Amino acid sequence: MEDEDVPVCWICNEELGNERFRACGCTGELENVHRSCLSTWLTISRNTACQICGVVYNTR
Ligand SMILES: [Zn+2]
Ligand SMILES: [Zn+2]
Repeated sequence: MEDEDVPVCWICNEELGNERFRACGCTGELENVHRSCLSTWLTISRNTACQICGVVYNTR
């Protein structure tokens, strides 16, 4: 039960607790990120997949 604690979106630095958004499978903050600012961020920064592990954001 180590999943406890609330993760924070590495983009806007805000706790999400469990925003269901498969955008990457890293081992740090990236593992948890709001699909709101991430999906839109990569769109503004022009990105389709995490440049840390090579996983696509896959946003709705
Ligand atoms: Zn990643
Ligand atoms: Zn966020």
